[PDB]
Amino acid sequence: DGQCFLESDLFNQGVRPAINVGVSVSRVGGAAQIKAMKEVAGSLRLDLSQYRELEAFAAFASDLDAASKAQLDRGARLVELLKQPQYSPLAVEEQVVAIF
Amino acid sequence: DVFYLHSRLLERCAKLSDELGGGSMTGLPIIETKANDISAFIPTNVISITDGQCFLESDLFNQGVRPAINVGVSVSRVGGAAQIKAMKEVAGSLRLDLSQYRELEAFAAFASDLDAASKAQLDRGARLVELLKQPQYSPLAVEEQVVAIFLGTQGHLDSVPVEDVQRFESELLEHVKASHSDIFDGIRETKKLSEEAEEKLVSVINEFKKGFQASDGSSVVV
Amino acid sequence: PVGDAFLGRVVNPLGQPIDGQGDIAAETRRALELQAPSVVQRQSVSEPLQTGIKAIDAMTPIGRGQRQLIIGDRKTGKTAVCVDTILNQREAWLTGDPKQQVRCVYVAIGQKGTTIASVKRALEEGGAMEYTTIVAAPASDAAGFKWLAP
Amino acid sequence: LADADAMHAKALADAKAESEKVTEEAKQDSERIAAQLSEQAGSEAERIK
Amino acid sequence: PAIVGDEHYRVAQEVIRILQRYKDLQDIIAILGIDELSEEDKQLVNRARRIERFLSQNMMAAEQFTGQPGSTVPLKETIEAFDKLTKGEFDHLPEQAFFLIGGLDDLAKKAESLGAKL
Amino acid sequence: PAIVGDEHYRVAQEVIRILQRYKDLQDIIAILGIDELSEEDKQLVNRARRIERFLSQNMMAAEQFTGQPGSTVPLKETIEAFDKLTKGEFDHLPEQAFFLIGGLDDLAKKAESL
Amino acid sequence: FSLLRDEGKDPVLYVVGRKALGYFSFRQRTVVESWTGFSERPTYENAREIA
Amino acid sequence: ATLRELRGRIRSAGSIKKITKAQELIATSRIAKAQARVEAARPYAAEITN
Amino acid sequence: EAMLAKTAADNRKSAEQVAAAQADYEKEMAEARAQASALRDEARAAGRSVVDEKRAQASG
Ligand SMILES: Nc1ncnc2c1ncn2[C@@H]1O[C@H](COP(=O)(O)OP(=O)(O)OP(=O)(O)O)[C@@H](O)[C@H]1O
Ligand SMILES: [Mg+2]
Repeated sequence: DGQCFLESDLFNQGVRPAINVGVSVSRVGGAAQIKAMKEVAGSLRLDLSQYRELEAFAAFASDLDAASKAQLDRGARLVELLKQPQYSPLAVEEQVVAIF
Repeated sequence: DVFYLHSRLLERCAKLSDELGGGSMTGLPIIETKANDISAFIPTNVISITDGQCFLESDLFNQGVRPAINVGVSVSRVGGAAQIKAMKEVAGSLRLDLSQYRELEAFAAFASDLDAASKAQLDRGARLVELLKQPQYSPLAVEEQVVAIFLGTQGHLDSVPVEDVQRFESELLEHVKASHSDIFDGIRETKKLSEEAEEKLVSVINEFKKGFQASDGSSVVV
Repeated sequence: PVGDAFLGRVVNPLGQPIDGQGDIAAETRRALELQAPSVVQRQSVSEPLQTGIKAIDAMTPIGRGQRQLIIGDRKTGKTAVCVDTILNQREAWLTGDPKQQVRCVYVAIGQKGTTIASVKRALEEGGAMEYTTIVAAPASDAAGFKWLAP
Repeated sequence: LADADAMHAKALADAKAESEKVTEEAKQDSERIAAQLSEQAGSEAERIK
Repeated sequence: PAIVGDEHYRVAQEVIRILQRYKDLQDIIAILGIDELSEEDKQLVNRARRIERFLSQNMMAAEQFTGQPGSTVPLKETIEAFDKLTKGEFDHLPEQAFFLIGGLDDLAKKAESLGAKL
Repeated sequence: PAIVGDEHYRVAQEVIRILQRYKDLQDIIAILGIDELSEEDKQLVNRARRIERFLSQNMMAAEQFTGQPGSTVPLKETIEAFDKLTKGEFDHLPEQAFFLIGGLDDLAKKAESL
Repeated sequence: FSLLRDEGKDPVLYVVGRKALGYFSFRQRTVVESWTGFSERPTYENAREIA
Repeated sequence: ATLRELRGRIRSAGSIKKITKAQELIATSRIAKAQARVEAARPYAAEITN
Repeated sequence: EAMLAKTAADNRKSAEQVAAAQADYEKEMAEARAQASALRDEARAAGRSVVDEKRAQASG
């Protein structure tokens, strides 16, 4: 019912857990989340997929429109937020606040 | 014996000698490639067996080139022996022109930098590629094909915008068929384009150009 | 069975009609594995076979007695080219001269029945059924029929 | 100035005449196309019947 | 054209052509960047990105995965919207405005929410 | 050189080098135009054109198409002729003079014909 | 810059073109003025303004 | 799927090669133009120097 | 002085009228050609409608 794809390239970049957001999916979706988490993380996966697409696309763009730059900034911050060390669990409420 | 299967099937398509009545059977086998892998076993066998290949490609089809035949790699070993004299004359320069156009396509946006010859070749190739496009379920008679290729290869489409070429051709072919069918009749009966027929066709083309309208409101005369 | 009565009919690899139009009067019978014309029983291919497609007729012309492969990925327009050739043969048919008339045989191997029906409708719309025979071995037919249809 | 005005008027009249001729040709071509397409439709009606 | 009509067929073919050209140019954009493309190719790339985003849609069955209610677009509206897109009439809107929406009204509302006017 | 001789190898290598440089300059000729090239480039283009047209020959099998018969150039004659050509000793002659001929005698005969 | 600093001076920086602008932006060196958009084909007016 | 990605990379490299070759030829022409402009500018520099 | 000014103005007017003759000629001919093309296109469309309607009637 879905898979968490882990990549060594992402792992070496500091993305821990090295979950490939684009091709990782849960087939249950919001039904497996509490209401608060579903509210604060409704479109996080799609947002990060679009962010990775834009980051690849705008790798060598000399000048970027304001919207694209804002999207890149938001995606970079979200990627940093999702990073988590091993043996450092977060309670569901703490995760909700962080994603908020 | 799969190669034997196909080869024994396809060698029955033959042009019989006059002693046997002169009959003939022409084979048009179809092969479906996967991911355009003409190196697969059965495509390789059938390619080795046949006298020529028409390679159709998905990228060409999506580009609007329909029929999506890749003229660069498509071949016919019989060649001009299977053409009438008029088609041989008009279609002589098509291959080299299209090859040069494919070479020059990289410089589409640098036409100003290109010398006169290169820009002329680019424009001619674009017009010829537009000319070879054809709608489905609409085959053309040999005389109409000769006249269209004559338009393409004699520079009569040089003044026509690329986006209009197709339409132009069609309308022109209509106009002749309604007022100067003697050109088509001459081509069909003699299988060659006579000098008088050629000059009459040129005059008809010029008058029609006087009458034709580009989609962008420009003029196609001269 | 073989004969002029097969023009305009859809038959299975055994020659049995499957179009529901009744029996086919067979002129004679031909074994499927008769040898091809020998090397000294032929002559050079010289008569054009006009497909009506400018690209083919100008770049890769096809002569009568030639074997021209139509090769490409799916949905690239191969059946369209072949059907266009068959339709183009209609003026030659109407000429009435056997030296110009071209009789068409469309062999469908592994296609779904509705696709064969669509091809037949396309041929009828252009009046090509008058001089065209269809040998059909749809996907539901046994592997032997698909093997023997050509 | 007088000769230029006279030549301009002559050109205007010639333009009138040539426009009339070309629109006449357009009328003939339009009627011919209508008749030919009607004939084609009738022939296809015969084929359908 | 015979079944769906000339307009639908033409719009679909134009969309396919633009997307095919964009697919061809993707590698060049990745390596050398968009700034090395011809002006017409830059225009086509922007149009293609907007078109590919607009082909996406919020589905009724997808809510469980996104929380966004689905939408339905009539065929006439789809044809008109993609005709407008293929002509560059929405080139001034950000591409994000075209992502996971319905018709042109949804496009206008999302563009307004993103700081642009349709 | 151990097989065909040193002179043969030297002449062949010179011909190959000239033809390769001409092939390299072909793209510039085609797009930027011939005049865009330097003077040495033009000299080498002329010499390479003459060399490449001289590699053509009137074949025996071609006699069935054109009435002219075929030619057989002895190896020494070919070596010396192409050595002279690479040195630019025939660069002034017209290009057509190097089409479908045999050795140097045929070259001179066709040169006088033009 | 190293030579000038060894000569007891301070460099006041002006830039023509965008690549140098990006380089010095990364280095955080201040650029008093920058002119861009004519490096490929400069006219006398640009040189006059710079001078 | 190694072969598929290899073919995709071959296509990408071919496109990059075509673009780079075109840019190289355009740069040759632009060098010609720039040298012509330098030559055109020379005489005024000489006269003003004198 | 008025005669000199009028001579200059009349030379300019003669030049501009010799130009405007051709300009109006081209404009009117473009209009007539556009009318002809529109007539031909609408005739073709009407014939297409005729054939399609006859197809539907024959099918019925
Ligand atoms: N010349 C053409 N112009 C426009 N559309 C065409 C043309 N030829 C074919 N098509 C369309 O392309 C699509 C594929 O055509 P076709 O079925 O003949 O291809 P194919 O390669 O035989 O397909 P398949 O894999 O289904 O056997 C169909 O929609 C057909 O209408
Ligand atoms: Mg098919």
